[PDB]
Amino acid sequence: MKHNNQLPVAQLRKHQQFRIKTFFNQAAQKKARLHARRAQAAAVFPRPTEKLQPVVRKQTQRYNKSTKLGRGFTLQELKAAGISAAFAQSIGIKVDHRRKNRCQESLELNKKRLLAYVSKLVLFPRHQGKAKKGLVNDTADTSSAAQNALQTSVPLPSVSKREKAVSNIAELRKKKVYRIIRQEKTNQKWDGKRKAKAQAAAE
Amino acid sequence: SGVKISTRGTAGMGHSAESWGTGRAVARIPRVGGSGTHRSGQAAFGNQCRKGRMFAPLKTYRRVHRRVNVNQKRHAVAAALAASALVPLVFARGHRISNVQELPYVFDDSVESYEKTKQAVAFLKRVGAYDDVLRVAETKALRAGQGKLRNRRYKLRRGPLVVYGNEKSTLTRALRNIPGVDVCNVNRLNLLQLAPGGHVGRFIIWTESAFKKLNEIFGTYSTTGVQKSGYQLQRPLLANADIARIINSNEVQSVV
Amino acid sequence: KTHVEVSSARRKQRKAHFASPSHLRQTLMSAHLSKDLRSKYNVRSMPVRKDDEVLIVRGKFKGNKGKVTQVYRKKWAIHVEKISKNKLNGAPYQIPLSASQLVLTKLKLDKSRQSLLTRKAASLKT
RNA sequence: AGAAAAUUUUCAACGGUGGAUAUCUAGGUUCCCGUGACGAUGAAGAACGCAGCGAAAUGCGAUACGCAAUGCGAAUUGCAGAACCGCGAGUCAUCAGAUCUUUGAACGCAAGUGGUGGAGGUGUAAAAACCUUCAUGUUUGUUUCAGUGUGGAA
RNA sequence: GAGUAGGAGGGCGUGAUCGUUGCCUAGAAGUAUUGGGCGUGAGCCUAUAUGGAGCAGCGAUUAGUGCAGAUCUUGGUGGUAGUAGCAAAUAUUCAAAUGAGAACUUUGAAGACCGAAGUGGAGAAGGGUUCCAUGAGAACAGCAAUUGUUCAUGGGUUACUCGAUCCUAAGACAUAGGUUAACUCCUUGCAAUACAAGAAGACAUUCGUUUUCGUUGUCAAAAGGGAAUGAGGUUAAUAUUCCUCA
RNA sequence: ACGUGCAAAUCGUUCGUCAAAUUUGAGUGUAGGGGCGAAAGACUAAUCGAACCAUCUAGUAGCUGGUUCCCUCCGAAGUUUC
RNA sequence: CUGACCCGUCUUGAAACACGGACCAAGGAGUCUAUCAAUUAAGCGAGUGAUAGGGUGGAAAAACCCGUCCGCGAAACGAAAGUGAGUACAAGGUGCCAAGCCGCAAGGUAGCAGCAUCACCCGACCUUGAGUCUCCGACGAAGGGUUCGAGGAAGAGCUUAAUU
RNA sequence: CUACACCUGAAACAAGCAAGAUUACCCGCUGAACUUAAGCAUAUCAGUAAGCGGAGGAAAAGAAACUAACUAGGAUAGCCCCAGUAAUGGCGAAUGAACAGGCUAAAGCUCAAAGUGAAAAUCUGAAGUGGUCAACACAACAGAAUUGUAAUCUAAAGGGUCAACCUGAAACUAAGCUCCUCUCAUAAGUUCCUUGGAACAGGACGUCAAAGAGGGUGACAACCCCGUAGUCGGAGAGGAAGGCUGGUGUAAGGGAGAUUUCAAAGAGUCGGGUUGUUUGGGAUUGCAGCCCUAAGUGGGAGAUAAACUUCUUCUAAAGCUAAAUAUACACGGGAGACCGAUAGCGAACAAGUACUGCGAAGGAAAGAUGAAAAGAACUUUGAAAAGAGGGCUAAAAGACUUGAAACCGUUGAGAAGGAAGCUGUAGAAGAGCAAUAAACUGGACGGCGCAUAAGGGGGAAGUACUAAUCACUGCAGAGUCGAUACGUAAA
Ligand SMILES: [Mg+2]
Ligand SMILES: [Mg+2]
Ligand SMILES: [Mg+2]
Ligand SMILES: [Mg+2]
Ligand SMILES: [Mg+2]
Ligand SMILES: [Mg+2]
Ligand SMILES: [Mg+2]
Ligand SMILES: [Mg+2]
Ligand SMILES: [Mg+2]
Ligand SMILES: [Mg+2]
Ligand SMILES: [Mg+2]
Ligand SMILES: [Mg+2]
Ligand SMILES: [Mg+2]
Ligand SMILES: [Mg+2]
Ligand SMILES: [Mg+2]
Ligand SMILES: [Mg+2]
Ligand SMILES: [Mg+2]
Ligand SMILES: [Mg+2]
Ligand SMILES: [Mg+2]
Ligand SMILES: [Mg+2]
Ligand SMILES: [Mg+2]
Ligand SMILES: [Mg+2]
Ligand SMILES: [Mg+2]
Ligand SMILES: [Mg+2]
Ligand SMILES: [Mg+2]
Ligand SMILES: [Mg+2]
Ligand SMILES: [Mg+2]
Ligand SMILES: [Mg+2]
Ligand SMILES: [Mg+2]
Ligand SMILES: [Mg+2]
Ligand SMILES: [Mg+2]
Ligand SMILES: [Mg+2]
Ligand SMILES: [Mg+2]
Ligand SMILES: [Mg+2]
Ligand SMILES: [Mg+2]
Ligand SMILES: [Mg+2]
Ligand SMILES: [Mg+2]
Ligand SMILES: [Mg+2]
Ligand SMILES: [Mg+2]
Ligand SMILES: [Mg+2]
Ligand SMILES: [Mg+2]
Ligand SMILES: [Mg+2]
Ligand SMILES: [Mg+2]
Ligand SMILES: [Mg+2]
Ligand SMILES: [Mg+2]
Ligand SMILES: [Mg+2]
Ligand SMILES: [Mg+2]
Ligand SMILES: [Mg+2]
Ligand SMILES: [Mg+2]
Ligand SMILES: [Mg+2]
Ligand SMILES: [Mg+2]
Ligand SMILES: [Mg+2]
Ligand SMILES: [Mg+2]
Ligand SMILES: [Mg+2]
Ligand SMILES: [Mg+2]
Ligand SMILES: [Mg+2]
Repeated sequence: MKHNNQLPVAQLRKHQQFRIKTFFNQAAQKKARLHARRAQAAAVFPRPTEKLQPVVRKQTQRYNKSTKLGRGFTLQELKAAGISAAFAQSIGIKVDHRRKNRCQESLELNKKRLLAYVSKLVLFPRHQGKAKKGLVNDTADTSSAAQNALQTSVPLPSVSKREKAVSNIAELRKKKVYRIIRQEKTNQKWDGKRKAKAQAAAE
Repeated sequence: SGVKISTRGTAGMGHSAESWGTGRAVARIPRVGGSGTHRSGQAAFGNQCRKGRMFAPLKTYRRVHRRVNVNQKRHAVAAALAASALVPLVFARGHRISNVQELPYVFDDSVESYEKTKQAVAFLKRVGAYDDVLRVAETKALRAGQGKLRNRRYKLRRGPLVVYGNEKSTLTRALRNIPGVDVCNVNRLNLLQLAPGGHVGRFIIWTESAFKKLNEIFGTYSTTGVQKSGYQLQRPLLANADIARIINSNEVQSVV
Repeated sequence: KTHVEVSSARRKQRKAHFASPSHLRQTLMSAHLSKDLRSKYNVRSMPVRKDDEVLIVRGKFKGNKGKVTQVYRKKWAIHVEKISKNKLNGAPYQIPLSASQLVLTKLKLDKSRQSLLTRKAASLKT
């Protein structure tokens, strides 16, 4: 232990010889995954690769501003779509029963998604018989033979261009932002003692 | 690669072996206790000893592979191509370009559909390429020493590299068995084929599709590249690389 | 080469060769057919048999022609009549030969042979 | 100039000791991929055997370096004798049917012992000798039973 | 123009990899040199001899990359040195024979020893073919050898009465029951820390039937207990065993 | 005496005891912080004031020893503080 | 003829009556992984760079393209609650001092980078406050510090290789 | 009291199950010291070695008594991040996760518990009958079972009442595909010279190449032989612990939505105390003993102990579950800037062998004649080994490739009065196919053989210039592609 350099942080203190991980399989592994995926396509041929995924906001204050692919559709949403979980599943839709909708907009996105899905759908019944729910589409669709990816057919755009208005500037200029944030933080701070005062002056 | 590690230990460590201790007029090294075998009392595991473990037994997890910044991979491939275009350089590499005409050497897609080998040969012969190919053929070496037992039997110098633009072209099957020929699809190119041995400049034969896509792929000092999606080629340090011109002009000498 | 399952290792192959079980050996030691026979059966090479007539193509004994006395697969040897050398005590001894240095002038003919030949010609011309 | 030899000693050539160097490799080593697939239907291991001439290693088990089936289609070979040209050679391969001594989780009991019980078979005038069979736990049942366990008609 | 500890700059030499230029059955690598030269030096080039299949330069890449030492590892060799030494256990000698050869083998003739507490005749433990016969190059039998406990080839170990096998001992182990994470461990002849555990008979002769009496295992002794054999003869090698007789 | 033995405890003389707490074979009971001991820290397979075998184990070493090619250049410290 | 103790080692001191070395061949000792830093070459620059993974591809584990996040930089000071580089038209002064321009010269002009110093700024700790409102807790015109900070004040980083 | 029934236990018998093996990876336990703190107790090494019990092809884990408090997310597992962060620690040494976010992978299901009570609707065996006969379908008779089998149900519901709209065991009947195993077949010089014992070498003429990977053939062979490539090709045989998809279609079976006096869910368990132990988990990280021992809008959780008010999230105390993940083990495949017989596994070889130890356990050395044995015929001297002749062979290369050093013998040239070697300087002798040397360049002229010179015209190609043309720079019309915090609610 000699010079000005930063205090070391021990690494190999235990017996690591038993505990090392090697990455050469990676090479072949990637490849394997490829073929797997491909062999899925072939065995699934008429149907799409990835099953239908709703969308939500991310779980953290910092992530809220972004968009994320959900695991499943909210029963509430399937209702507004008019699909039973079971059916949606026979369709290739992904359902999640513990998720709940606390916003109108979160219903909207997924409705739009579901509908979009259905509209673009082709359904093969036992040969030459037709059916009703989510319905069933004409025998000629058998010839249509669509191999498609879900991002192409059922996507989600957003562009950041924020529209400008002057009248509002005239408006917004009359308040004071700092003062605001301050008095607010303040209110949250002293709320408890204040309510307690109300209760105490009331009794 | 690495040296045997097993239940017993790193190789050479496979004895229960002691240090006799100072009293015996023998060295302190570990020996093998036991009876009845000539190996008995023989020095035990350590660098010094016949039949012992190495200085630094060599491991699997030695990190061999390195990763290059994309921009520098590209800049490299570029400067390589740049090189491939000047006669002095490819001649300097030892390629035989004498009967070759105009570099870059570009041809029609008539080539891309070649199937049999004979016509790829006839091709090289016409174009005057074949001289270079001849050379790969006339210097063919048995590898010096160990390499042979290691499954590399022959050292062959590199011949002409062709760059085709059509994904489905047969030029591949065509050139295959010709020693020294090298086939590449324009969209993905290797500094490794471009500058074998890190040695800049090489004989290339190009297609039309090849040659044309070159620009879309890379781009130019006006525009970015498409395929490289934002790659800008190197900004020259000196517009003119003749210091001749610059030392020898009016402005220079008036003042000098 | 096109196939990952094809061993390019000196070791593995040499091994295959010398570790060759008898039946495979017969294949491994085989001779080239005469212009005539080549043309007849549309087959380049054939595994040697003990009743065949052959011509030594290369060696101090090149140019000599005769019947195959012994296919000794273990010793890797083919023996040909009158290809022996004489010893000072007056004792004769055979001189062994590598098939791939031989040429088949006349085959021993019989059903199995004909079938083999037939298969070879078959993939060949077709 | 004890200006010869012997001894001691330098250098070279040849010879002798010795097995370095060079060049090889049916070996090792590491990496990636594929299958996990032993056993009371007796495993893994152990003992003793099995070739015309055989110790070992490998194979095999009284059908004993091997039977059968299948594919290759003429050898094995160190010696000797046969067999095979297709009724098919072979120290060939494949392997899906057989053989599988004494043992070993190891099993009637016992064991530094080929010792010794019961039942059945055999053998005999009767024996001897030979042969087959019997371990423990557990889930069902089957059959025969016990209980001052609970009930209980004639 | 000094220099240990130490540091810096250049260079020499060795594998292997990507390049580039080439050399080799018209003889590569390696090896020997009181042949000729090149570097201040790492080192180099050539010549001759040997050798009999691979080599080499240049630019980079990489390193199990340079040894006089560590009582360093493994292997091989010296001087000491034809030296120390081959001296306990009283002893040998003569002739013949055999053999290339005899102080060391075989017969005979002499002289001595162990002196029935043996250098004798047989066993147990331990050894495992060392036993018998014929033959014999090397090695071994610290001199020697024609000889052998050595080498090669063949052949030898017969039982109602000998012993093992049976019995019990000091002891020990199952079963049953209990303990343990589990493995393991605890009890058991005065038999149990267990216990619905057995044996016999007869008819039947299977079962079954039937009857009687009943708590329940095994191993440990080649000197202990312990049903009955002797003499004579025979083989190159076995015999209280084979043969004969009793 | 031998002490590079005949011998990792022997040999010559001499000596203790010699019908008992005598000598001795086999079988059987005791195993490592444990045995076993008329007690010497004795004995426990040439190992004992804690056997032997393998493993953790290349145990740690402020200490001893070694630390492998050339040239050229610069060139020390044995004092301060804790 | 002149000069010439035995090497290696530890030591103030070795030819030492200090230790290792009878001889020879082959073997034989600062590596490998990670970590931070300084320097050198590379790329890009208020950005930089992926990893995982996707997608293609040579016979082949290469290569070639994609890779919404992430790292590290881009803001700091506080234990923390918290605040944030305070006159929108700022980004300074001074002493040393380089280019360019003047001048034969003497010197004159200018003032980049760095060093020293003074000033301003954000935050910690102190101190002070008209007035304002969602008035009991916040806001803020004016005015300050003997102090504290791995900070502002026209961003210098990020990835790669090598050495110590 | 008997017969008999039922509960409980017992024996023999029939049919099936467990007992050991395996080591790399996996599960449940048990559990240290060396070492680091420069001492040393806590700590560290470390839940690590050793030990024990269980598996599998993977294991385990898994459908929330999870996160998070945000415009939330949503099984488990691996990768990347978060991170060397929060935390733990003689706050010393040193320990040290997770949420959010980017990916790989994707999957969800079965029980207990009011409800057959218009009727045990259930499960197991089964002489047997059909069969693809070991695997399937029925089955007389028997057991199990109301101290309860099967249908509904599992909170995402559900019962009850409607109901659009759906489904199909049985039987009958057509055509097919997937995967595995063992076999069989495929280009083109053996032309010519020279050196070789051998041509696979160096030359001359030829060929094939979706085959110039790699091997073997007396030598560094694409073309002599095996192979390689066309070949996820063609042909033949046998397979599925008895692979997979049709068409009619029976008894029967579902249910979006709608409504409704309905709506029921795991106990010595959860929770608490205490004591150990464990985790970063720190006055409630996990677990285990002992002592308490519940509830039913109850009960968990919301990273500080305890009340009290409000909000958030999930339903524990029963079960199943592919994939992405781990594999120093076994049998296979392929490969490598590995090693190359003191290296590489200890073992290239009758290597876990010979050998040693009472035993547990220890454990080596040892690879290359030649293309072919052609392995040395025969003569001679020897008792024999062997020598001398003679011979094989390209060569003895002869128990064997090369054949270094140390050491030893012979032959040669030298040298020495109680050691040797060595820097500097000369000399002598000895050994020699000799590495240095009076040569080289030119003028004029001569003798020889070959070519055609300078100078002059000429002026392809070259360079330089320069209008007309034309790359590039600049400007830039029309088409097609793209971008755009310009613009629109989007267009
Ligand atoms: Mg895997
Ligand atoms: Mg000593
Ligand atoms: Mg060619
Ligand atoms: Mg010599
Ligand atoms: Mg047959
Ligand atoms: Mg039983
Ligand atoms: Mg009763
Ligand atoms: Mg190496
Ligand atoms: Mg020659
Ligand atoms: Mg050189
Ligand atoms: Mg020669
Ligand atoms: Mg180099
Ligand atoms: Mg060396
Ligand atoms: Mg040495
Ligand atoms: Mg000696
Ligand atoms: Mg003596
Ligand atoms: Mg005697
Ligand atoms: Mg005696
Ligand atoms: Mg006797
Ligand atoms: Mg007793
Ligand atoms: Mg007892
Ligand atoms: Mg008796
Ligand atoms: Mg008798
Ligand atoms: Mg005495
Ligand atoms: Mg000290
Ligand atoms: Mg002197
Ligand atoms: Mg000396
Ligand atoms: Mg002195
Ligand atoms: Mg010392
Ligand atoms: Mg990558
Ligand atoms: Mg930051
Ligand atoms: Mg300033
Ligand atoms: Mg009962
Ligand atoms: Mg088991
Ligand atoms: Mg350690
Ligand atoms: Mg210490
Ligand atoms: Mg810990
Ligand atoms: Mg298994
Ligand atoms: Mg990290
Ligand atoms: Mg995530
Ligand atoms: Mg039946
Ligand atoms: Mg019943
Ligand atoms: Mg061919
Ligand atoms: Mg000739
Ligand atoms: Mg040729
Ligand atoms: Mg070849
Ligand atoms: Mg093929
Ligand atoms: Mg514990
Ligand atoms: Mg609590
Ligand atoms: Mg659960
Ligand atoms: Mg001779
Ligand atoms: Mg020779
Ligand atoms: Mg000499
Ligand atoms: Mg003399
Ligand atoms: Mg002298
Ligand atoms: Mg003299």
